[PDB]
Parts: sequence; structure tokens; C-alpha cells
Amino acid sequence: WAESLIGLHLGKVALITGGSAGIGGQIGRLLALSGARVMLAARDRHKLEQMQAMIQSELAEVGYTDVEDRVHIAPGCDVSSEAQLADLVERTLSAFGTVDYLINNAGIAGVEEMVIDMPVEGWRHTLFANLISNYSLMRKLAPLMKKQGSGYILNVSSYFGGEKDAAIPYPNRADYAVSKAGQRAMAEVFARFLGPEIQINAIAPGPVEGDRLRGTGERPGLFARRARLILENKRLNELHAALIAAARTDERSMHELVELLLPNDVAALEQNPAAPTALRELARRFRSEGDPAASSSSALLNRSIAAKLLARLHNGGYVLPADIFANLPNPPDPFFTRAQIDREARKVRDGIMGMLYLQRMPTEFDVAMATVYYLADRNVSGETFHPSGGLRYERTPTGGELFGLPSPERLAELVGSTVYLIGEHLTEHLNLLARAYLERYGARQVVMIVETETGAETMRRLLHDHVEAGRLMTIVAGDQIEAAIDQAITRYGRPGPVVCTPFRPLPTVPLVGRKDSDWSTVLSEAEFAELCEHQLTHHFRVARKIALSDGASLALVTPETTATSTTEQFALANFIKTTLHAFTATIGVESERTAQRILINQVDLTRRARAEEPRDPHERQQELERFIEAVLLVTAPLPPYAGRIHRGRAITV
Amino acid sequence: WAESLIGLHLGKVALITGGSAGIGGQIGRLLALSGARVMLAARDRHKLEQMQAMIQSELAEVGYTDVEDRVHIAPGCDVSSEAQLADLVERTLSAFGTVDYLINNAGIAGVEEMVIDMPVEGWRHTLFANLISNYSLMRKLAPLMKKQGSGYILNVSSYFGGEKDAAIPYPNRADYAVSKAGQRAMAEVFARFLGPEIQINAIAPGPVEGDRLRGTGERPGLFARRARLILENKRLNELHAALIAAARTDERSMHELVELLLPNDVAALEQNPAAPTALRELARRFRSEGDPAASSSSALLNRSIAAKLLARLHNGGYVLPADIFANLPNPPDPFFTRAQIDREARKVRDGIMGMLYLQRMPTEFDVAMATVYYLADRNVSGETFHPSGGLRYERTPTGGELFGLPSPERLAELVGSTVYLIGEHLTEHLNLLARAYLERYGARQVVMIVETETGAETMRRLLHDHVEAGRLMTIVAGDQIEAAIDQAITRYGRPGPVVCTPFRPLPTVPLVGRKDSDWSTVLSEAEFAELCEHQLTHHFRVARKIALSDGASLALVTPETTATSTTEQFALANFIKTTLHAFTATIGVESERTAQRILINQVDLTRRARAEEPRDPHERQQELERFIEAVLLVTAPLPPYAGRIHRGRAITV
Ligand SMILES: NC(=O)c1ccc[n+]([C@@H]2O[C@H](COP(=O)([O-])OP(=O)(O)OC[C@H]3O[C@@H](n4cnc5c(N)ncnc54)[C@H](OP(=O)(O)O)[C@@H]3O)[C@@H](O)[C@H]2O)c1
Ligand SMILES: NC(=O)c1ccc[n+]([C@@H]2O[C@H](COP(=O)([O-])OP(=O)(O)OC[C@H]3O[C@@H](n4cnc5c(N)ncnc54)[C@H](OP(=O)(O)O)[C@@H]3O)[C@@H](O)[C@H]2O)c1
Repeated sequence: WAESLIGLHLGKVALITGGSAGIGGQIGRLLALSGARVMLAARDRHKLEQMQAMIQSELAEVGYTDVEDRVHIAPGCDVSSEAQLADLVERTLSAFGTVDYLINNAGIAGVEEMVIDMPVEGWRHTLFANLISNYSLMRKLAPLMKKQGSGYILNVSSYFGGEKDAAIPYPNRADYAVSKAGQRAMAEVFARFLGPEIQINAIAPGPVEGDRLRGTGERPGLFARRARLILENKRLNELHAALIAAARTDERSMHELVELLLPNDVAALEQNPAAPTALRELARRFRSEGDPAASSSSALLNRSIAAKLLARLHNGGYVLPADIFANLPNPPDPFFTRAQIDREARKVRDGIMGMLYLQRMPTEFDVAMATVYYLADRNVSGETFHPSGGLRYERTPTGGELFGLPSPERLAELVGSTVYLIGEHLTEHLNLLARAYLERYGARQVVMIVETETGAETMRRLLHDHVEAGRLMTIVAGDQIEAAIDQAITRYGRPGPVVCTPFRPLPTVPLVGRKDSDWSTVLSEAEFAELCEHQLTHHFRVARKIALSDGASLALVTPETTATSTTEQFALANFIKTTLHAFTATIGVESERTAQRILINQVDLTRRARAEEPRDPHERQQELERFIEAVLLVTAPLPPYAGRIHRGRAITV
Repeated sequence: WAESLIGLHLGKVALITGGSAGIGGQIGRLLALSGARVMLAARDRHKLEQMQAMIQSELAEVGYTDVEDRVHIAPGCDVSSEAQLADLVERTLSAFGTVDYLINNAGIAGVEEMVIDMPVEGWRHTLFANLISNYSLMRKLAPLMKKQGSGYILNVSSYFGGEKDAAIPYPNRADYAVSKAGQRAMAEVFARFLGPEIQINAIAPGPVEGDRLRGTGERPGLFARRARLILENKRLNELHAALIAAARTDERSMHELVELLLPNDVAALEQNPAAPTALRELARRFRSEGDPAASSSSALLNRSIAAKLLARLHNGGYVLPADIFANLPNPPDPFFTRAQIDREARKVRDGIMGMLYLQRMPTEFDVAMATVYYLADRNVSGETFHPSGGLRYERTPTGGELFGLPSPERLAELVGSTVYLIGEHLTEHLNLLARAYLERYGARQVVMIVETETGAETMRRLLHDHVEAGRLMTIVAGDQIEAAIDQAITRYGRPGPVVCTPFRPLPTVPLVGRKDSDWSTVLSEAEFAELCEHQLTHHFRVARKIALSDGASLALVTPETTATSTTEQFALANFIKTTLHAFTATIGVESERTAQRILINQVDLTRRARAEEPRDPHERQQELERFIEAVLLVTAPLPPYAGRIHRGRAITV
């Protein structure tokens, strides 16, 4: 079977991250069988040694000589660590010389929580492991590839990273979806700069049969974990919604309502006459729909669900002691039975198998085979190859350019509203937007949340009249946007419209170096992380906080490009736009599954080509008015199908 | 080099259309080298015999025995002929038994004219050759593939067929672009029905080095023909624009103005004091920018350009004798010099090489190699594989769902306008639209163009009040829509808004048969041609006529899908929507290159999933109002960047 591989990649040097098991292990195996010298990078030394011995033994069997020179390993390499990425390149370069193929395969599952329960550091770690590492390794390897005249960068993305002009929601996986979308976006925008010497593509497999999805006897896989999370998330969401519902119609504090959960007894809560109807109906549901052998049928929660519930409540402005669940009676194992988890795990697998046009998943060998043949194609760059797939899953087309003004019914709902505007760099857009809300649509007040004092002063001066009339309030957020939103809520009340623009502009730096250059001026590994911080994480932090604020409409705004903007700014802007679509679509679906009525849409200020951009002051004026219309179209509340249309969507100004 | 191919497709039977040269010839060659038995279909017997002898000789060299049983030919097979497609299947089935791989490779360049100069029969021929043939062959071969448990349908589409959620304009190639887009759309929508047994994908190469693009010594290729057409089209467009411009400010008839072109002397026209300034300035331009060795620098036109100019004028309502150019002095060869054509051909190739991220084109061998490896992948269906490419060309994202009402300035322009509504089946949409234009936006009159008398009576009854007040006029078009538009122009005046809805609904028929069934009920080859006639050609015919009507705004409306609609209707509706986007985007760009100020946009009534569709009477009412807003957003005229935004675009209702 390996006879079709001999000579296919002979003379090539390949670097495979996550090369000790899964898809990566197979790509490394098949590349070695194809004649390539391979370096396998992963954390565990033992797994890396096992795979190396397995590949070397196989190479010897087909006829190869000095097989130890063909398969090298790089243990203790965590792709989320920059230092480890620098040590990997040096170890690979010393071992084999220049790298021809960079296989950015490593990809952690990530946080596996809804955005509202996703720690900011967890989101950051996934971006570093899955996305920032891809740029870091390309940045260290592309100068030597351009010098020798050839090279290939392959990013192992996913079907759940979406496609060129459509976003795919991936609930409970926003960090993951974004990182996969960014890997694809990198191939799409860097191809024009990396060519003619270097090819850059993404592979986006659909679900694959293997240990990641199926799991081992010792450790549960993606399906079993997703099954356990479905059950745990269901308990968290139901408890949270019932507490928010009861709080509306009950005069007791959230603290007093949470105190009713403390005996942690489903039966005692159901028959408690002093408890609100929403909590009693919830207890009845927990015992009625539950498994009698599961302690989740007799106990309300466990220490883990209690901590997530507490953080949701704290993040949503409710005042509760941090020790409220300290003496919570711990339910006896199992909280959810193996029967409940298996039924849920079977539903996940059956649902996926149903979505697949071919009603079958490829093996890791199959995906690696399609990839190794794909790597032989020298005439394709900036593409996303789908080695498996074709799924019935819903996609959200992005890039609607043709739109108009929202209805007068929706506009009259803006009268007397509280507007939050977040930004710094886009002073013109922020000034015009604050004025449109206050002067045209009679909003009660605008809270201008900036990053710095210099930004606050610039906005206060531009809006001097509204500042004088107590209509425009300014808050300096710094790198504490969550505390800044809390300040705005406490002092000026909860918002209706929320317009989140980036604080920072896109950098004006080269994306590739000249053939004989040192690449010293080229966008660094640290600057690429900052780009993701300022242009992705910024929006995620605001969305995480605003998704717990009832009655809010959030517009996530992407960077601005002009006829003046550098070609590098166009690339980076298009990279962001695409990557943030994955986030916007994912959180849009997650928001449906919450108690809070919250709309989240994306407004794109960036365009693919310079030819589309305005060229005169009249064409600029049309653009700025189009921006206001786009924001109003997504921020004006829907007065009591239309909800599906007005969420996780993105329009191009 | 062929050692990597041995056994890759061993035991497989492949049918390759256009298998005697180009990409198809190489796919057949490489599939045979891979162990497949191949049938090559094309028109010329000699070319087919040459290729067969070449492949058989090669097979013998690598070791194969009885090579004559491995390579068969099917001469005199024109894919545009249904009879020839039936004879091909029977000849292939008798020769080898069941076909595993259907390679729908044949693809004619087509008419190679702007839509306004494209004969309706030429457009039809391209659809038959390039698109209808793909369904026809699949329809005859899929029953036997489903029976044996396996099969593969591969449509050789193009980069110029666009992508899942973005259309790519291909000026002067609308028939071609549409056929390529339809080949991709077929793979996208039929995969769910054809699985698990049958895979259906498209390949979409970017430009490929070969005889199609480069040409032979005897016959010019795509580039040289495109160079010649650029020059000929430039002469046609400039002459046409100057005649339309002069007609505006001159009281002479179009007949009298065309009479000034009859001496066919550039110098005599320039210095003719009696000639209009636009024609004199045109003559000066023809000699000033021309090559002195070309007769196009001293003569205005030739018999070929004169006939195209005459048909444009006739199709635009100008009255001229059919014999007006009968005695036109024929210019001496060359009309355009080899120098002019070569310069133009070099500009085409350099422009394409510039657009390519890799700045190189693959060979036909390279594309066939990537395809033959791709065919080995058993786990992918409903996809478009790009074996080459990555181009800087502009794309038009489709699927904008979020939009609103147009500006009050644009709406007041509708006051006193003449509206043309084209349709039959969608009585509710036509009644509500006619009423919105007349009652809400004060249009002077609505001309309701239907297909049949039964349709006219249904509309006249629904709009009884407007019919009584002389506000609603009805015309029965039958299969003579061009003559029906002429009638409306002569009798009621030229239109402002033009809303083109399909006359016919989508069929309610199976798209695949049961494993053991005869497939007798499945959408026939003739019904698929009718689907293209009613749902594609219908719009093309209207657009071709309306693109010559100054001040018109054309909205091309795609079929309606509901929560009631069959799953087969959803597939076919999504097939149309995608295929028509290629047309809409192409004609939008061509319209910029014309004298007439004409806007052309697409309004989609169809949606991908049933889940998106309304479920109650209130959700239906929102949908119908969204339809009116969408049509107004694209039909309200732009009062004197914004033109680029308002053209070749498509929104989803
Ligand atoms: N499986 C699917 O269904 C599927 C579908 C679409 C896309 N993908 C993508 O395909 C790629 C490979 O996935 P897979 O299914 O093969 O996953 P996997 O089984 O989790 O990958 C295991 C490999 O990754 C390494 N690894 C894990 N965490 C790492 C880290 N922090 N740093 C470095 N190496 C690390 C492992 O070794 P150590 O743990 O010792 O480091 C091992 O070598 C990923 O990018 C994933 O997103 C997978
Ligand atoms: N070349 C490119 O740059 C490019 C790029 C993207 C996509 N494609 C697509 O790739 C496919 C093959 O293109 P190519 O470049 O190989 O074209 P090509 O060189 O024109 O194809 C020649 C082959 O097609 C046959 N053929 C032509 N007209 C036919 C007809 N009416 N019926 C049956 N066979 C016919 C020819 O034989 P006879 O004339 O004797 O019949 C010969 O076998 C097409 O579908 C095309 O759209 C090509």
C-alpha cells in the first residue's frame, strides 16, 4: 500500500507539530514513507519515542537505510509556549537544515465551555496553542524557505473553522472555532505575500475517527466529554435561568434566592412553600426527568457547577459572598450515571453520522493519506482543502454589502435608551455614532468607554456639548474592560445598544521579508499575539460581559481599511474579519441557550480589495453614513425567525 | 514517475468526456496508468485514436497486458446532444459493465460575447454541453452505482464558476460562468441525496497551461481569441455608445445617424461638419489610438461588427432596415494587426500571471495528477476541490440576510415611474409588489407580464381595482418574453423598476431512486433541461433585453421555498440561487462597460435549511414584507462606489 508513496516527498524536510499520535502522527508516518525526513513535535517524550520506533521500523521494512536519520523527535514541546517554539526550530534546523514543509497540526480542544463560562486566560491559551503558534513557526521558517526558493506552510484547520464567505457556529467551542478560523484566514491572506516561493494552505477535515473523538479506556474522548458537558451545562443553564427568572418577580436578593439552594436537596426545594415558583418547578423537573441512580436527581448541584453558577452571577452584577457555596453538601458519585452519559454520547455520534453526506467518518490514516497526496500539488496556494466532509450543518454567509436603514418602529425603541460605545482609535466613527444616537434617535445618554486618558480627552473635546449637558459620560478602561463595564452599569445603568470598536489600529509593518533580508522588520511573533489581543480578545472580553446584561444589543466592529491603508493592513483586516465571524456566529447560537435576551452581530469596516474602497470626499461621506445605518440595523431593539436573522451575522460597510 | 499511480484505481471503470486532449486526455491517461479501465468520449475520431494509441503504448511500457481492453474510445460524441449521451452510456456499459467514475470533463468555451450580444440559442447550447450533460450522464449512471454500493461523480468546473457563498464575475463569458457554477452547485446540492453510496464533487482549476489557453499554430487559443474579442468588442462598444449619445442630443433618427457610418471612412467622418460631435470625436479617437497598418484606423467597422451593432440597435428598440449595412465597403485585412492582437494577448497573459499568488500556471498533467490523487479520497462529498489556483480576482459574497428599507430620497424617485413585473406562479408576491409600488410609492403604472391567459386573468382579478383605474396593464408573454417587453415599451413606455420572477414553480419529483428501483420517477434529463429553461434562461432572456433599456433597475428573483416545500425543492432552489449568482455578478460588470445606466441585482426567495423557514402566519407576514423591502432596495433609482455596491449582488429574503 506504501508503494504509491515512495519518492512522493523524497528529499523534503517536514516539521509536524502534534506528531506523536492522531492525524499528526499519521502525517509524519506517511511523509516518512514518502521519502521525507521528519521532525515530530509534542509534549510527552514516551509517546514521541513509541511513534518514532514505529515509523523507523516501518521504514526499515519497505527498504530504507539509516532510518534513525529519517525520524527525529522534539519532546517537551508545548506549542502554546513561544520559548518551546524557538527551541523546536533550532533543534530541527541543526538536525536537518532548512525545513520544506511546516505542518501546523497541533490543535488543543480548548476550554470547552460557553463564552460566558470561558475564563479569559483559557481563551488566550487556546489562541496561543492553536493560532499564534502557526504564525510563530511560519515566521521562523519562511525566511529560509524564501532563500532556498521553495517552501510549504500547511495549517491543520477544521470544518468548524468555517469557510471563505460563511461562518459555522461551534457552541461551547468559541476559542477553538476562532483558532481554526484564524488558521484558514492566515492561509487566505498570507498567500499573495508568500508566493511565488512559498505555498500556504489549510486542511479542514470534518469529524475523524480516532482517540480524540472516541477516547481511550483510561481517558474520555471529545464525544464522552461533550456528553458529560451537555448534562453539566444543562444543569448550570437551567439553575441560572430559574434564578434570573425568580429574581424578576421576587423582592428577595440574588443572595437570598441562592441561599434556598444551600440544603442541596431537590425534594426539599420542590415542596418548600417559601421558595419561588420558578425554583420549585425546576426541582420537580430535576426529579421528573432525572435518573434515580444519579445524585443529580436528588441534589441540585455539585461544587464544580456551584462555582460556575457563582461566577455567572458575579459577572452579571449580582452581589454574593465568595464563600456562599463553602458548606454545600457534596452529592455522592455518580452525579450523572454512566447510562445517562452513554445515551448522551450516543446521541452526539448519531447526530454527527446523520449530518455526514457519506454517513461515515474517515480514519486518521485516511485524512493523512489525502493530506500527503495534497502536499505533492505545487500549484495551489491560499486554499482550504477539505480531505473529508460534506456536512448538513448550518452556515452563516458573511459579507452582505447591500443593506439599509432599520424600521421606524425599531428606531423609536432607541428613545430614552442608554448607549455604550467602546473604542479609542476610531474618533470620527465614535463622534458620529454618539451624535446620531443622541441628536437623531433621542437616546437618554451615551457612555464612552475608551482605553486611555488621552482618548477620553479627545472624545470629551469632540463631544464637548453633550459632555456639558450630562449626555456623554467617559470611562477609561485600560486593560480592565470588565471592571469598566461594571462601573458604567453601577453609575449609569444597563445598556441597550453596545458598540464595541477596537481600541487600537492595525500595525503598519511588512508581512514578509526580502529574499536576502534578515526579516528583522517583519511582523514579529509577539506583535502577531498583540494583533490577536487587540483585535480578537478585546471583542471576546466585551461579549463575555455584555452577554449577561439583559436587554443589550451588541455590535462587534472590525478594523477600518481605506484607499490610503497599506496592502499589509488589508491582509490583517481581512484576517480579523474572517476570524471574528467564527466568534460572532458561535456566541449568537450560545445566546439563544441563555436566560438573557441579547443580540450579537458583527459590523465590518474592512474590505477585501483596494478597488472597492472610496476615492473622494463624497464617496467617504456615503461610507460613514453606511456605518451608522449598519450599527442601527443591529442595535435598534426588536419590539415584542426574526431573531435568527438578527444574530451572529456580519455586514460589510 | 508512474510508479506512485500503480494500483491507485485498479479495478475501476472511468468515463471521461472530452478525453482526447486537454485536462480530460491527461485524466484518462493517468487513470489508465493507475489501473482503471477508461472510456474516452469526444467528437473527432482521429484525436480519440491518437490518444488511445498513446495511452495503450504507455500502459504496455509500464508492464500492463491486453492494453486494448483498458482504453476504449467513443467517437462522434458531442455532449450537447442527448442522443449521443444515451449512445455513450450504452457503448460504455456494453464494453466494461458498470461505471465507477463519471468524469464530466467536457467544457466548451461557449459564445464568448457580452450577454447583450449573446444569441439565446448560443447560451442554450453552452448549458446543454457544459451543465445539462453532467446531470444527463449522472442520471443514466447513478442507478447502477447505487445498486453496486459505490460510485463517484466528478464535475470539472472552474475557478470562474465561483464558490459556495461568493460569485465571481466572468465578463464576456456569462454562459460559461453559469455552466461552471451549475456544475459546482450540482455537487453541493446532490451530495446529501447521492450518499452514502455515491460521492459527488467538483474540481475548479484556475487557469491551466495548454492548447485551450495557448492555442495551436493553426487555431488561436483562449488568450489570442480574447485579445481579438477585446479589440472587436472595444470597436462595437465605442460605436454603440457614440450612436446612443448622439441620438440623445440630435433630432435625426437612429437610421439617419447610422447612415453617416455607411462610407465606412474614419477620416471622412471626423471632418464631416454635418456629423454629430460624439461621432466626429469617435472617428478622431479611432485614427489617433489606432495602428496605421490596421484598417480599423481608417475604416469604422467590418461586416461582422456591423451585424452585432445592428442587432444591439434592433434589440434596443431602434427602427432600421435589416439591409442598412448590405453595401458597406469591406475593409482590407488586417482589420486589427498581428502586432495589436499580440500586445493585447500579452496583456491578458501578464494580467492572469499577476493575479496568481504563485505567479505560475499548472500544466494539464499537473491538474490531472492532483485530480487522480483526489479521486482516491473516499471520505469527501459535496465539495469543490481547487487543484490549482489562488487568484487576486474580485469576488461578490452572496447570502446577505440582514438588510433594511432603501432611503426616502431613493423612494421619492419611484413617484410617477413605470414598473414592469414579470411572473406567473408567485401571485401573492406579484399582487403585494404591484400594490406596494402603486399605493405606497406613487408609481404611474405597473405592466404585469405573465406567461399565460389563465395567469393574466388571475392577476387582473387580484388587482381588479388598479386594472379599472388604468394603473395595472397585463401582457401575456408565452415563450416570447422579448416581443412581450417590446409591446410594453411601445405601448406603456420604458420601465424604471423591472422585477423578474420565474413563471414556473420548482418540480416536486425525486432527485434519486431507491437502490433496487428503476429510477423511472426520478427527475429526467429532459426535466432537468426544463428546470434550467424556466429558472435560468428565463432570467437571461429578460436581462439581455432589459440591459439595453436606459434607466431600468432589474431585480432577478429566484424560486420560493417554504416550511411545506419538499427537501428536493430545497436542493433545486439552492442549485438555481447559486447558478444564477454567477449570471447576476457577470452581467453587473458587463453593464458598467455599456452606454445604458442599468442596475442588475438578485433577490433570493430560497434558503439552505428548512430550520430557517417561517413556521407561523406572523413569521410568514414578516417574510413577505422583507421581500418588498429587498426588491425596493434594488429597484429604487440612485439619484445623481455606490454603483459597485448596488450591482451584481444577491440578498436572501
Ligand atoms: N479529530 C478530528 O475529528 C479533527 C477534525 C478536524 C480537525 N482536526 C484538527 O486536526 C489536528 C490534529 O487533531 P487530532 O485529532 O490528531 O488530535 P489529538 O489526537 O488530540 O492530537 C494528539 C497529538 O497532539 C499532541 N499535542 C496535544 N496537545 C499539545 C500541545 N499543547 N502542544 C503540542 N502538542 C500537543 C499530542 O501529544 P502530547 O499530548 O504529548 O503533547 C499528540 O502528538 C488539530 O489541529 C485538530 O484541530 C481534528
Ligand atoms: N484550461 C483551463 O485553463 C481550464 C481552467 C478551468 C477549468 N477548465 C475546464 O476543464 C475542462 C477541460 O478543459 P480543457 O482545457 O482540457 O479544454 P479543451 O482543451 O478545449 O478540451 C479538449 C477536449 O474536449 C473535447 N471536446 C470539445 N468540445 C466537445 C464537445 N462539444 N463534446 C465533446 N467533447 C468535446 C475535445 O475533442 P473534440 O473537439 O474532438 O470533441 C477534446 O477531447 C473543461 O470543463 C473546462 O471548462 C479548464
